[PDB]
Amino acid sequence: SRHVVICGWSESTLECLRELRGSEVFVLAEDENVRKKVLRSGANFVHGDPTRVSDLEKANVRGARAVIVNLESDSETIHCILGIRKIDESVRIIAEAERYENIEQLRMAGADQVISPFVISGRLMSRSIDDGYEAMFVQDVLAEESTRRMVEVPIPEGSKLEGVSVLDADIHDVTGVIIIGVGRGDELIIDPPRDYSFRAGDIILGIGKPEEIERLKNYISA
Amino acid sequence: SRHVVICGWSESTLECLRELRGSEVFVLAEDENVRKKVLRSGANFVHGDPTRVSDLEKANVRGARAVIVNLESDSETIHCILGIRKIDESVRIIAEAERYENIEQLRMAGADQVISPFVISGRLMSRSIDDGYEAMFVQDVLAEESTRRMVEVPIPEGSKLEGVSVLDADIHDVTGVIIIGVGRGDELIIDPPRDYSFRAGDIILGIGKPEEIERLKNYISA
Amino acid sequence: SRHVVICGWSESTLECLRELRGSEVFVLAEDENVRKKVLRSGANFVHGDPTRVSDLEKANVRGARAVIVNLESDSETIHCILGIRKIDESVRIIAEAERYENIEQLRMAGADQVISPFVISGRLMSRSIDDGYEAMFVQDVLAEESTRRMVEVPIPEGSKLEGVSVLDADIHDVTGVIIIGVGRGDELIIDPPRDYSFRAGDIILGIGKPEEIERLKNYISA
Amino acid sequence: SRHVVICGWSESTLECLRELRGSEVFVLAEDENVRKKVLRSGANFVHGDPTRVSDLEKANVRGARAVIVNLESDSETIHCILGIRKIDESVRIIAEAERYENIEQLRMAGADQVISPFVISGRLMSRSIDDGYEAMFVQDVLAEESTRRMVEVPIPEGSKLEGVSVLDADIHDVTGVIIIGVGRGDELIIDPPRDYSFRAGDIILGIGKPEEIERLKNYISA
Amino acid sequence: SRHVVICGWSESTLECLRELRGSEVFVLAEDENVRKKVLRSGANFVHGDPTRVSDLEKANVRGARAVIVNLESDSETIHCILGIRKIDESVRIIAEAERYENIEQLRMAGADQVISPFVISGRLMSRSIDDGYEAMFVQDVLAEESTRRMVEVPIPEGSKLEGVSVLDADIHDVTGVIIIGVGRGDELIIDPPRDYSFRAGDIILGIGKPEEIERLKNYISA
Amino acid sequence: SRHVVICGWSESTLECLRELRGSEVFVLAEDENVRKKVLRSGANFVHGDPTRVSDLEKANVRGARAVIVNLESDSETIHCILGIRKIDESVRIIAEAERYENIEQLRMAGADQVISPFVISGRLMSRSIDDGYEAMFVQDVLAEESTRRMVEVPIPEGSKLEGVSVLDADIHDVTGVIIIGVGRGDELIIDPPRDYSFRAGDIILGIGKPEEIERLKNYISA
Amino acid sequence: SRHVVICGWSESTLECLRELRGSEVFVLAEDENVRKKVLRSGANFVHGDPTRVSDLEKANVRGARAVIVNLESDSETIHCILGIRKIDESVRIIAEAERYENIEQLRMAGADQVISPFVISGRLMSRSIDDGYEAMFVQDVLAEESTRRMVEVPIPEGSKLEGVSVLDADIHDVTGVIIIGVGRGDELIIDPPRDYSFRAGDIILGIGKPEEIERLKNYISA
Amino acid sequence: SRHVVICGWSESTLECLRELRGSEVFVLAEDENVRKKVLRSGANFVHGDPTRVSDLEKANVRGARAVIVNLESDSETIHCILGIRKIDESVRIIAEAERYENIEQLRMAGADQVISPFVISGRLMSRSIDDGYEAMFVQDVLAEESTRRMVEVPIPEGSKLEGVSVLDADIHDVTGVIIIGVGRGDELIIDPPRDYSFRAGDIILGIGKPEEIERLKNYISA
Repeated sequence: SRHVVICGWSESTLECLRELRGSEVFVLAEDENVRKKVLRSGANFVHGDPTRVSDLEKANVRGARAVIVNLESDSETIHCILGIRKIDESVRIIAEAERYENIEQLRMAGADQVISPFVISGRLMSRSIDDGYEAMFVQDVLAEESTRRMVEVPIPEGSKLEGVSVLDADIHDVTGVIIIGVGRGDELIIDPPRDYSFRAGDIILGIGKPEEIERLKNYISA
Repeated sequence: SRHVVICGWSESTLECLRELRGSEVFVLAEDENVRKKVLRSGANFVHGDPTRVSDLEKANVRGARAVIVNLESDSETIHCILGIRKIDESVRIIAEAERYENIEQLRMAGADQVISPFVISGRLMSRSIDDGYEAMFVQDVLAEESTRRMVEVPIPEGSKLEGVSVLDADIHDVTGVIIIGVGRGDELIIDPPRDYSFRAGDIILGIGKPEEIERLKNYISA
Repeated sequence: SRHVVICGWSESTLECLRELRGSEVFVLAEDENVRKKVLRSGANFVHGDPTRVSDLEKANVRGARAVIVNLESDSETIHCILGIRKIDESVRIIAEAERYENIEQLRMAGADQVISPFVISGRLMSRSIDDGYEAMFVQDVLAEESTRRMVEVPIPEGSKLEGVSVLDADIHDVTGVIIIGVGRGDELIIDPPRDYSFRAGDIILGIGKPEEIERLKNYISA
Repeated sequence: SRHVVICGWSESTLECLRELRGSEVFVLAEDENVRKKVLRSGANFVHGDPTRVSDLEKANVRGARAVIVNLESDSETIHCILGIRKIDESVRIIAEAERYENIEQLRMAGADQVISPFVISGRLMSRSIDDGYEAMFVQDVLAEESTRRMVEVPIPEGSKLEGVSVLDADIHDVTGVIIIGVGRGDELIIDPPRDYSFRAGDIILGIGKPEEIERLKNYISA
Repeated sequence: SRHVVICGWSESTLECLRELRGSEVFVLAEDENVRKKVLRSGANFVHGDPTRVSDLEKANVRGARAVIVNLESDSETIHCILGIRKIDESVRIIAEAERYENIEQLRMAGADQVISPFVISGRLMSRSIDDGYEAMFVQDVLAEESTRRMVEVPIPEGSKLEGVSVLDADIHDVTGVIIIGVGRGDELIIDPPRDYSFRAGDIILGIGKPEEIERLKNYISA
Repeated sequence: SRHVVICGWSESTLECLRELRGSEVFVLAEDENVRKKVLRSGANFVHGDPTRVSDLEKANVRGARAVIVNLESDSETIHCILGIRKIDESVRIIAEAERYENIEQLRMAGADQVISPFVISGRLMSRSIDDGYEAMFVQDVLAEESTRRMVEVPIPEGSKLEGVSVLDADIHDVTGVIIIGVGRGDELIIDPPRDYSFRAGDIILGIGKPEEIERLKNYISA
Repeated sequence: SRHVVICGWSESTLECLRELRGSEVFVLAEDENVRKKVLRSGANFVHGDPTRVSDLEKANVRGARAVIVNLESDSETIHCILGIRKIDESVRIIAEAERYENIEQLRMAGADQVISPFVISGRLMSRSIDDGYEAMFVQDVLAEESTRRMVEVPIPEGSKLEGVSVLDADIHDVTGVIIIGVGRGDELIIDPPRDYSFRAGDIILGIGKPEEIERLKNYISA
Repeated sequence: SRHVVICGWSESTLECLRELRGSEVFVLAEDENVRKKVLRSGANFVHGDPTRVSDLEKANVRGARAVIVNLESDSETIHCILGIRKIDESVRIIAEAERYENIEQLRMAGADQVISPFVISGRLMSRSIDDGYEAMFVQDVLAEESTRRMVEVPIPEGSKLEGVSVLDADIHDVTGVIIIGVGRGDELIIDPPRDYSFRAGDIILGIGKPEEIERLKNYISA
């Protein structure tokens, strides 16, 4: 079915729910004081040790749409992932890493996608000591979306750009949206060549103003 | 004004310490156990309460190059920042936010740069449930830097691009680097207008491969 | 629109509850142990995080008669105040400060009235090493009310003192009550000049025996 | 010998020390963690149990100028006082109470002055739900001294007012200071009658501005 | 009525219940984990702070047959007693002291009877280092009653010994029971003179075998 | 064999230390914080686990004069005793019991003398609900020694009572001291038979006033 | 009379529960958190103190089939065993020891079978520094049973091997199973002499593949 | 270089050290409290986080003879192992597992030998509910060695049994030792066939008495 399991619970998992559908969601956590918070956010709760194979099963890891792992240490996170893989070799796994050196480990454990927020943060700290416009960008487009947002956008099964090359698409100058890359199953091509051409299903990874995104959305189908 | 003060301690601030000279660095924290780790990474350690004005003072917040604030809760981060502002009204302050709602408040308290690692981490989760091209872009360029990298590159007091427009300079088509924004004295102009004109001192924010970046360094110099 | 919200729970807020109706009081606190204490004091209890905006919203901060903030540290107190302001710019906020240096900060955050019991206590301690008449005054009119009280008394919509000079009114002679100040429109003129003229809505701040206070209430009326 | 012993440690006693000498003060507390705080404030530390009679002896309670008692509970405070009286029946004891019901008890145990910060606080909170002119006066006279200040001023061995009645002295009109009482050896007479005549070593308790207070001192001189 | 209140809870209060009637008994304690234990032992439980006057009232201290105090520190025990006295000047109070130096304190607080088990123990330890028959006696007559017990026995309103002197009673040699003392309201006379004479109501404090106690019981009435 | 080992620490063992030379004394305990108190009372402190044979060994349990065992639970007391018996089969062991049911077990583990302070304390409570003559006897002679006292008095290698019977010696009627028992080599004969005959070395256990005891010392000597 | 009692809860006792019926198992533990873990393993839960005799009584220790004792320290384990013996002299006790030195002590207390997993583990660790065939044998027949198992197999009331010599029986040749020992009446003869004769009720202790074990069961029968 | 690193500390690793040298052993643990224990056992202590790659480096994992991993959770153990393999891909790693499901996982992470004390334990508990001959054998051969012992014995560079079949060697009848397998470089052949012929450096795994073992060594010599 369409359900999602979340292991552990923190401010990032709380944020993750703002964007998700509560019925859909099962939070698996060791500590009970988390139950009220999880329920208030409109998700289901499961009391269990998320490093225990039988408890991961209990929380419906098997048919799940995706599993999100964020435990209190990299040690527990890895271990959770090892567990999940024993239950389902092919379920999509998203996992938060703490220490840079364990990004690798989570990936050889089974994480399909890793996130290192404490490493991004730690580096934006050092680059920003004198000014750091990089930090401004991250904060104002990834975090707050105060003027511009980054977006994944599908070329529909309609047309307009079907078969058309990026050079002939001239998206930046037609839309106002910068293209960062094109996603086609399992690989993101960043800065795609003039000659690379589009098909229905491809995801465009862009940056633009809300009105610019509306132009882009319009100019891809019909 | 060459020393940097860090308030509190975590993997963020550890990563922070990695890429800047730990000899200019003073870490101020309540917890004794943190001392060992801090000295081990080549910084000095001041034992004190970062919410206490007299403790901020004694840790040389005064004419410091920058103060990095990352405490165990937003409450204490905010308080700490208010404390630093009574000591020095103009010192550069960088600060980590946990909760979205408290970004605004760190800013109002007097933070020059806010970082939101959990807000970012949480968006990337819910965005990554099926695809997560956005997430792999962020992982691979802001965290791991496996192929491409994000750079703030200064236009040197030297020559080539002074006066020349973003349209005329054609930076991407010349150099390979996708240009995301130009930064000038506190502001970042993202996707600048064609007729924008480069001045010396400007910071170019862009994404490229290390040798694409190299070509950009040259192109832009005297 | 007359319910009161109290954030946090201490002997202070217990005492505050003596003089309040109790059914119309809502105490918001993180710690579940507070529930029985609150219910025994005859007030209502909301379990939530008073630093979290949405929890403040749910405790009915908006358009409450007043909010009393007394958290476990000044950091949390300040933070809670910032939260309340976000929900309601105008609601009356009364707040307890621990450290002298945070008195100003609570005000900047938005507190309409700050109270510094430990600063008061500490000054009385140093001043009382040898004799401390000052201490026993405070103790016996602000705390125990053993013989005298301090009161705020409004000049009724009625008359008698309308237009009348403070010299001409002879309030201390007629009434026994030492006038300390007159308050109007949130300015407290302490020890007003002889020529200061009374009007309706003015609040007399005085010290008196309970009989002297009856007396002040008849003198001021009709 | 005029050294001062303080039992326990808190923002209260921190503020106390502000006005005291420091090289003359001995803080007695059970917690080793308090030591750094007490030294950083210019006082001497004694590691002991302030409820233990022999530890109290070790802290030189015997000949002391005064002992200030402020422990973590009324229980402990009461106990510590009982301890002191067993060692010295006539040493000056100043002690902070938390709960109201225990004021009498600190007294019975032997406290010469009791102080109720939380009771004062809770009072001012509930009285401030609308206007708070009272609270305003307290903050700005006992705590902040932003405008006026309280004062004890002895009637010197000397002259001017010896045998002069309060009516004749006319202190408010000469000085601008509001008399609130006369301390007459353990006695505080509040709002003294007009035919009360000042004698040797009476202590006047007043409220006034810095220059009003300076004027009082001259007017009462030799 | 006939109810008894117990403050605090320990192995000695558990033992005390072996001999008491459960309905009769109210245990007042701060900590909930004690509730199941108290209920299992057949007593009633009250959740409350036994140093709080209002909670002592809540637990029915007022009309109680007796109140037994055994808190975790002498500080809390004394304080409890001070509280109880404010509620009922004449209720019988039995209290456990920890430190020898506080035996006095509990008594001037209001305890009608004090028990110092840690002092008795500590001394029997030192006296028993080489042999200590004293310890054997305490342990085998006060604790285990393995062969002999110590007993309080009332001379009934019957007769036999009514008016008779202890010399003429020859109790030791008639009964086998050693007399340690005679209790008559408020005072125990130890080693009563040959001439002292008996009346109905007097309690005999003895030591004997079960059969010896039976002879004594017999030989006092009818 | 002149040193004494104490296992664990409490007010019991503090009282114990009071009346014997702290220079012969080694205290063994898990808790670091206990060190300060122990040195302060003139004993040495060994930091170790009293349930661990190698730790008992290293604390000189071997040929010690006696070992006093008072640990935080009966479980550990019992274990500790078993541990000491593997090291020395015949060293004198004195031990504190908390629970009645565990007296038997400390004994079976190998304790020469058991002490039950809570069992005793608990009996005295329920016995003291109305009268408590028993309790005041125990308080006043085993704890406080306000008038009478309990004494173990040795019959010296000297003279007077050798061979003489308890009937002939008439100790009480001669001396004032109530005689409770005679102790001979591991046993205590309480209320000995008339024809019992005193031998040198016997210990008389009795209750008297200090000068009644003095008369007994003389009467019994050479 | 076939219920089993388990004192304490650990991965050990979880594992033990695999091979037991579960409905007939009662786990006694102090910590309420254990309840959910037990109920998930399909066993019943009693909340009590397994060191307290009356709690053991209430968990039905008396006449249970066996009691398994696995507490958090050897002290508690020993103590619990002593408790059980007091209730039932004959019930089978199986116990887990942590420290080598306590193996003997658990037996003295009354354990019918002791198990030392950490002693076993520690020996295998030191012995395995270089190659450890011994380790992989243990791992693969005592733990994982990946290829072979160890079994106890009874000589049926039937016959075939009745009276037959172990040399004459050729068990290893016929059956594939290495015989290690024969047990009768709680003596285990390991590696019996050639001339040792089998009888009914004897238990063969062997190592074999599951097919070799089927084989042993037919050979031994009929 | 043949120093041994141990990660973590417990009764396991204490027993390990029993048979190891000690001046060659380095224990790596996070807890400062472990230091005293590790020194009192003749080993060296390193204060570090055994899950931190750089701390592992600091402990000289690089060239080590072997590393023993035994942390407080399987999570940590797995993580520590992943750490070691990143530093050294071929160093001998021996690791203790708690839960069964994690045996494979320690292996996948890189453990050369895994040990399951709790799984072994739980097995022997449930199999011992009636007879426990199995458990008896384990205790008295792997732990206590009260009677027999296990052994690995290499077939020396020398002679006697080179190319000799197990049938011809007839080891049980010559020696009295039960052969259980032959180790042949990473291979453990259990119950080897009769026409298996011993070659160079094979390791025989057997059970026997001290003198049976001594006989095996002679019989297999040069």
